[PDB]
Amino acid sequence: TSNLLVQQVKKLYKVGELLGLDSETIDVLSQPERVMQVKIQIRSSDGKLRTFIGWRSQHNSALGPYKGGVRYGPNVTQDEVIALSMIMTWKNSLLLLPYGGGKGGIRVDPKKLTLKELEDLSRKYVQLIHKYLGSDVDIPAPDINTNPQTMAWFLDEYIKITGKVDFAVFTGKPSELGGIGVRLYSTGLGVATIARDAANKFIGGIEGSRVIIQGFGNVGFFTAKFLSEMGAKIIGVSDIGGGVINENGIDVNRALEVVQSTGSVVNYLEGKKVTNEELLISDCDILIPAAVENVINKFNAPKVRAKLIVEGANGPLTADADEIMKQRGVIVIPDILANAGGVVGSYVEWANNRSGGIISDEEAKKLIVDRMINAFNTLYDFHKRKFADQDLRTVAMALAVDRVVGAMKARGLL
Amino acid sequence: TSNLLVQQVKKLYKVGELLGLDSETIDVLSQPERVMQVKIQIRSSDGKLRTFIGWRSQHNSALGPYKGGVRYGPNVTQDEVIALSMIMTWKNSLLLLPYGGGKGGIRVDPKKLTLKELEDLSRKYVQLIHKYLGSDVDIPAPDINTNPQTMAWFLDEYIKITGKVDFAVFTGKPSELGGIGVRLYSTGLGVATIARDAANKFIGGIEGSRVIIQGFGNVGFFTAKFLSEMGAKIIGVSDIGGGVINENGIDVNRALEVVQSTGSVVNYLEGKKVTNEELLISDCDILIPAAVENVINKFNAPKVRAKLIVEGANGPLTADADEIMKQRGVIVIPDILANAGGVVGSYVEWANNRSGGIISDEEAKKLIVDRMINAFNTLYDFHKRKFADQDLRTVAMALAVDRVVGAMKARGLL
Amino acid sequence: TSNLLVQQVKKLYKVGELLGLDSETIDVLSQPERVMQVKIQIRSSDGKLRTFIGWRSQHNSALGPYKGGVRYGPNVTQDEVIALSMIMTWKNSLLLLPYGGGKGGIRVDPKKLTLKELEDLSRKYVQLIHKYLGSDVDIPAPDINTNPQTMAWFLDEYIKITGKVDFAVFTGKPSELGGIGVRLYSTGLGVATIARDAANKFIGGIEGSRVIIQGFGNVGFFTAKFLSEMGAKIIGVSDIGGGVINENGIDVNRALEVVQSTGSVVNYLEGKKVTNEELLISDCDILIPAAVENVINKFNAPKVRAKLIVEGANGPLTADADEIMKQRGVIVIPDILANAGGVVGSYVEWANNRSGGIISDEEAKKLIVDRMINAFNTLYDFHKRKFADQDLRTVAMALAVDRVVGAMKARGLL
Amino acid sequence: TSNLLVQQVKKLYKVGELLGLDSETIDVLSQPERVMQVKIQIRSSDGKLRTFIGWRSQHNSALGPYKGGVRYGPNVTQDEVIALSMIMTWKNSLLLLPYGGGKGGIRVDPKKLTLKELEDLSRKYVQLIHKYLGSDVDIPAPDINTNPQTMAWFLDEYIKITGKVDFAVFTGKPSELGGIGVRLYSTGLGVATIARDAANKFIGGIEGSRVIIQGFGNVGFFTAKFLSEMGAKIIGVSDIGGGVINENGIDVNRALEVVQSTGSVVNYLEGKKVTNEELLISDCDILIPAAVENVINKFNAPKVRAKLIVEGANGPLTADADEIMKQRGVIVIPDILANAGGVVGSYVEWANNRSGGIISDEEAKKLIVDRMINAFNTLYDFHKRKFADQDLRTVAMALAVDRVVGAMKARGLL
Ligand SMILES: NC(=O)c1ccc[n+]([C@@H]2O[C@H](COP(=O)([O-])OP(=O)(O)OC[C@H]3O[C@@H](n4cnc5c(N)ncnc54)[C@H](O)[C@@H]3O)[C@@H](O)[C@H]2O)c1
Ligand SMILES: NC(=O)c1ccc[n+]([C@@H]2O[C@H](COP(=O)([O-])OP(=O)(O)OC[C@H]3O[C@@H](n4cnc5c(N)ncnc54)[C@H](O)[C@@H]3O)[C@@H](O)[C@H]2O)c1
Ligand SMILES: NC(=O)c1ccc[n+]([C@@H]2O[C@H](COP(=O)([O-])OP(=O)(O)OC[C@H]3O[C@@H](n4cnc5c(N)ncnc54)[C@H](O)[C@@H]3O)[C@@H](O)[C@H]2O)c1
Ligand SMILES: NC(=O)c1ccc[n+]([C@@H]2O[C@H](COP(=O)([O-])OP(=O)(O)OC[C@H]3O[C@@H](n4cnc5c(N)ncnc54)[C@H](O)[C@@H]3O)[C@@H](O)[C@H]2O)c1
Ligand SMILES: O=C(O)CCC(=O)C(=O)O
Ligand SMILES: O=C(O)CCC(=O)C(=O)O
Ligand SMILES: O=C(O)CCC(=O)C(=O)O
Ligand SMILES: O=C(O)CCC(=O)C(=O)O
Repeated sequence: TSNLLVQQVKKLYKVGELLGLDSETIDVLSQPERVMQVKIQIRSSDGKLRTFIGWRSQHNSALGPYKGGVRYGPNVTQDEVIALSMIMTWKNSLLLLPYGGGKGGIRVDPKKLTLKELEDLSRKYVQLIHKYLGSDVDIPAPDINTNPQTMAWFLDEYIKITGKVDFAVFTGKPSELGGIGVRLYSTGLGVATIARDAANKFIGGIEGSRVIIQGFGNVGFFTAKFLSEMGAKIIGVSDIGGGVINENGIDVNRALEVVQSTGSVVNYLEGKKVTNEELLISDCDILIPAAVENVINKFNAPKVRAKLIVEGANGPLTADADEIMKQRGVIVIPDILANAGGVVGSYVEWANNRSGGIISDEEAKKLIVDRMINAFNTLYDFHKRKFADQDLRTVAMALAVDRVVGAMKARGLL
Repeated sequence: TSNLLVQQVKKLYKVGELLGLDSETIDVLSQPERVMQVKIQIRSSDGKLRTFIGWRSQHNSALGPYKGGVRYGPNVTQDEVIALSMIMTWKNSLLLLPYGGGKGGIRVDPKKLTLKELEDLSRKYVQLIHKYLGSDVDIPAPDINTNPQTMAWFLDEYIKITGKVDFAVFTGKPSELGGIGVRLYSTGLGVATIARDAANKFIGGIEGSRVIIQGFGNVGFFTAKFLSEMGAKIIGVSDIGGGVINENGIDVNRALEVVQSTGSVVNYLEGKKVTNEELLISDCDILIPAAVENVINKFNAPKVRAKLIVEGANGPLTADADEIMKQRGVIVIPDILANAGGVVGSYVEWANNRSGGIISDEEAKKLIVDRMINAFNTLYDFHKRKFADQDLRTVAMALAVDRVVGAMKARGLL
Repeated sequence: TSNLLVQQVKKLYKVGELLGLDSETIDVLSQPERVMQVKIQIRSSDGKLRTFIGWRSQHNSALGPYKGGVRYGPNVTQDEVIALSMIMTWKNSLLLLPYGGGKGGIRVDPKKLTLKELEDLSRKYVQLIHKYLGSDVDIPAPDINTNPQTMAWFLDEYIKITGKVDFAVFTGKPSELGGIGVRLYSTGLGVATIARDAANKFIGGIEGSRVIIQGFGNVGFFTAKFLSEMGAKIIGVSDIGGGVINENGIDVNRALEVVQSTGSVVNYLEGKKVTNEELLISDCDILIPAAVENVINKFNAPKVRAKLIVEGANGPLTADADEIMKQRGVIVIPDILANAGGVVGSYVEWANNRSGGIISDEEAKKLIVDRMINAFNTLYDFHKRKFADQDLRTVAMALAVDRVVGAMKARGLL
Repeated sequence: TSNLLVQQVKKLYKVGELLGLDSETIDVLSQPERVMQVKIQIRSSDGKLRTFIGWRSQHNSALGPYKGGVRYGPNVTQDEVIALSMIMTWKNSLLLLPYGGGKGGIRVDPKKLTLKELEDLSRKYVQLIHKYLGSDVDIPAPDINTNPQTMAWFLDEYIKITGKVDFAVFTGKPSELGGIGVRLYSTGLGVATIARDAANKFIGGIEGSRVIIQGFGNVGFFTAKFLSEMGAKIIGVSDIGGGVINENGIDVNRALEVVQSTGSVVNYLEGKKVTNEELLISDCDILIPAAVENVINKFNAPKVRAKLIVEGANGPLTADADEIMKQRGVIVIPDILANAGGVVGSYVEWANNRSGGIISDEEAKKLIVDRMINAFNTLYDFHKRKFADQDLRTVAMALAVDRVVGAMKARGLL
């Protein structure tokens, strides 16, 4: 139902071969433990009854309860949600979080629903799967087209159903409902932090580096903002409405005001308007896919001009694109490290909730950044000492998949 | 992963149109409420690890908890299980049972596993979905390649997990584990009873009728036994191994002894060995598909030679076949009526379990036969007055769908 | 700590060998699945704190939830409670009830506690084991020195803890708290029914038959009353205070008056006062142990003068006694049949609770009496064809054990 | 069935009398609240069915949920398991942990089972008691012949049954499954820390002190390793295969190599081979029982040559031995203090799980070591002022019991 699953299975096959895993073990890791599909009907403002389908994929729980966000979008499919859940397994393993991989999606265009409709949609999604949710079973969060407001609805419905004011069942919550202020921008803070560290290690430094970012929402906006503060030059931004290239630099806050008033960054007046396709293959130092998956494939990988790719989106490169970047000498900082700001921020939110709320937002910001940087340093050091002939995704996946396999063996599952 | 779902959805649109239901209502009905996919891995003693995928489709619960069996089979798919779960919703509604429709399947060749491997499989299937099973949630049962032994494993695992000796969570159980003796043969008793009644109504009676049955398992054997006892001549039986025709009559018990000692009824000595395709188009009075779906289609339907077809299997004739039978004046008694002796018997088992186990076996036999004759008579009489331009299948589905819709309306769901 | 467990295990290995069971299979059956020991402390009316030990033995659950009574007594031990739970398994199997074998007891002299102290004891007993009780887990009942009042306390504590008004968690309840009138006297009705039927089969009938009953409580009294009404002559009754013999017959209702006003039937004026030992070896036609276990043994079995022993008590004869009675031509009707009116009455009470209370007292009486006579008649006819070289106890045990083994095999447990 | 329970109850009445407790109060403390016995049957690799008995003793829960390990061994009995659970109560009280005393064991020779057989055993053990386990009910852990691998199986079974990924239900877990690195060696670190501190207080310090350790497993090895690093001379080690003495010192890492390659430290080439009996009475400065209970008794206590005994094992000295060591001027550091590094490490693991995993390995090490030294220093200073006429064990028990009694009084239980 989606090519992302084909890509994510192929990336797993490649690391499994490198680890010397048996074919059958790879098969177990390639398939999710449990997937739920659910029907949601809502009565719209116009009086019309509409039916939507959603999923929750629970890929792997060797290392703890399932963890991952929920996306709303008109092209969401079962296999997309499954694939996204597999990326969560690896990310959570890499960052040594006590979490397996989970993900959800509803096949809907949220831009065409009222707030009341979206609320009703959100509540019913939780209602239909809740026997397989819990703060120690499967903890959702935001993703494309969901946000702290979605999480407040999710939480309120869970409280309604279970009677338990369990803050820890959802992350990305508003800070007045048990969330943490840092989680709002923790993905982009992590992508910026990692991009800067990566640029210092690999391309001569971040200062004056020309950066193109695809997508301008929760990840893309904050990534732009923080990279701008760090002295990079943001020369390209885009969203679903298209992109803008300006070699003089984009005013990031102004661009957000353009989205707020017009609905797309493409309406930014000073710059060359471009297709998303053109934006990805335009000249830059660093390219940061921050929107959707499979945006760089066997067709455009040969035309990417960036020296350094940092993955803010989940699964923006196909398995072919991986091989092409390796052959071309383009350094790719993988999603499972680069974007882990999100889930590491959720971890702190979740642990704070379990602890009864005693972590400050300033401690939380430090905890997130430190884990991210420490993870990068571990990855770099394993790369240099054990897998110097492999790309960084391969090394990160080797660490991630090795840990999952060990835990499943200990538990008698393999 | 199957056309059986395409067929069921298409039938529902036609029936909804006939009932004057709007597109939006039909959309709700055509989508399952919840479907779970689960991964099962097993290590043989040979040492090899194998992975199997299974499903539980919970189609509709307007009228009660989900109810339906679980098939094992190497060609089982997600769409096949969803489709069979829709057939269960309608047959359950048609027979005025307090149940909605569900079904499960695992994609495995059970003939290639050891008994211990099958047990491990069956236990793990139940474990992986159990939070959405229960005696007032979803009550499984047998189907193809599963049986009382399978239900003993299901039950024992469920006891392990829940701590509760809730006999009612599964039907088709062994008598010594909360089952009822009549359930073993209730489907085939129902098929024979219905075939006799229809034969009396339409082709001059059951005595001396030449009957051909495809499949010789739980449905097919007992159908054959009861029709033998009722005066009919069984001239053809079959199974996955092929069939056997003898115009002088098959000895039904000897034939089972052939299955038992050789693995297939095709080894019966006294008759012509034939393929299944050939059995289905051989001369007879009554033809009873009792194996698998979609065995009679636009290609062999013109060649079938029977006066009366009684559907023991779920979904044995395609819509093209129904059309051709109508034109040819071949009577078809639909599965949702004819084979409902299984799920009615399961109702009696489940009710007996809930009431603490009091209902005697004889009264059980009576309750099943009465309900099924009454349903046929009701449907027969109804058809004279409304939907006279439609086949029996269409009328039966119309009543089944109408009842479901009425319950959803009452519950504020539509 | 009780010779009763040695008798039970020893009797079990003999039956296993006759059934041709592996030694390893018998090892499984000879050990309970779960046994709980609990501590109960009570602040007495004097002001003294006292500690009591109690147990719950859950022996086998192959055929259903554990079922059996709780006894209070100063000589109660862990192994007595285990042994009595094994007897429950075999009797529940024999009578084809959907129940396994359980038993409880507390090591206490209840005659030296106040009512409020006995309440506190009873409540604490249920509290400390409740996570392994339930109407589909383990359903307790009365036994020695417990009664419907005890059951009412047990129930009220279970409702307090769980918040569910689940009447089916205890049987022997008062009829205003979900009990049934017939359960008060169903044990004695069963014993009397069975004694008359055996008397008709083997000694020319009940009318004028001289009966001696040991024990005059729930089992003893009702046995006496019903045998009197059936036309037997009750020539001897006893309780823990001693016995009374009157060859002209005892007035049973008057004897109960004597017990209520003096505390022992030994104070019955018109008769010869005897020790319990003397009672058991006194001349009579029918002897009915209806007090405690192991009362007839290698020392007094040679001196018993009855034609027919009917076991009201659990385990009144030792294995040596069985051998002597066989050699002497004394017919013994084993406890697992003769006394099953209690647990069969419990079954009706439990099913009635589960059903919502449908079944009337008169239907209930009939169901119990019929199951008993049917069971005796089945056992009798069976015994002519199979195990004709063994006594009635042995053939009953053979059937009982065989059914359990079959259910365990079905469940993969053996 | 173990002399250990007699020692414990006897030691308890002495402490009670010193505390001025009523005999009736001591009766309550001397009896466990709940004890479960379970049956476990396993189909072995040969094809033979074997049955094993196991127990869970939940002794006291006044101060919190029950806490303590599970031991596998062919001499394990119900009363040994009860006695060890009492030791847990007193040590958890002494260390001011929010836990009561529990213990488990299974009567089995684990050295004669395959890994798969041990897995099956472990899983079934947890399954049969799970309704009285939970992270706030009863938290098990390792002991003799159990280890983090055992804990992983226990956990995976608990997740299977409950569907909750509750890491805090077991401690001693692998660090990838919610364990902590320091827990592997926290018992030995505690013993070594305490031995050094006592050596400094009482014998002029640890450097060059001659140490003899009985047992070379989780406690024994790490004790040896850490004392070596602290500058002690390890002159004697043993295991169930016998012992080795070398007055020049044993190479501790080499000895573990010998164990791994030969199965016993007795195969250590450079040293005099001795019986365990001989080891215990060999000349040394510090003697550390770190294997089993009751190894020093009235027969060998007169012949022990150490200045200082530090109890790594539970219950290694009998009451007679305590009296002799007191008369001889041999200082004994009791198990409830010396060995509490295990359960204090378990506490940190459990709190860390509840907190969401905040606490680092280095903070964890510090917390354990500090609580131990603080506890020893508190006990030392206390002992100068109160109970100065009693040994260290007696004063520790006095505090431990007094805290429990106070908590029970507060709860109305006493
Ligand atoms: N939110 C999180 O914490 C988080 C964490 C890790 C990774 N991610 C990944 O980051 C990516 C973006 O998530 P988000 O939270 O920023 O979502 P968002 O809904 O806040 O923003 C999505 C942005 O992408 C744009 N976009 C959508 N479809 C596009 C298309 N086809 N081409 C170009 N741009 C398009 C939108 O217009 C918008 O700017 C996704 O892959 C998501 O899985 C998100
Ligand atoms: N078991 C019930 O109570 C019940 C109730 C209603 C409907 N049904 C339906 O009846 C049919 C038979 O089920 P069953 O319970 O008797 O199954 P079963 O496993 O007991 O028997 C199946 C029989 O069909 C044969 N068969 C299998 N694949 C075949 C193929 N490709 N071609 C020909 N024969 C084949 C087998 O060899 C065997 O003889 C199925 O459609 C099932 O869903 C069963
Ligand atoms: N109550 C039931 O439903 C039921 C059912 C089946 C079997 N049983 C068995 O029947 C027997 C009696 O049970 P009950 O319910 O009548 O008990 P009960 O407490 O109602 O009466 C016990 C009677 O036995 C007497 N007794 C006690 N100890 C004695 C001794 N050592 N010697 C002589 N007499 C003694 C008492 O004085 C009293 O008369 C027990 O073995 C019990 O397990 C009871
Ligand atoms: N593991 C813990 O966290 C912990 C904590 C506190 C106390 N303890 C106690 O420490 C002792 C040892 O536990 P462990 O975890 O090290 O066990 P283990 O299974 O890791 O090692 C046991 C060691 O003792 C040896 N041994 C066994 N029986 C023996 C015998 N009869 N004579 C001599 N040596 C024998 C074995 O060969 C092995 O070297 C036990 O008393 C245990 O209850 C353990
Ligand atoms: O914060 C989370 O747990 C979910 C974020 C996410 O889904 C992601 O990392 O892509
Ligand atoms: O008896 C049942 O519940 C299952 C019956 C069924 O699945 C069927 O009718 O095909
Ligand atoms: O009625 C019951 O369940 C208990 C009866 C009993 O314990 C017994 O038969 O001895
Ligand atoms: O760490 C635990 O909980 C168990 C330790 C233990 O059993 C012991 O102290 O002997």
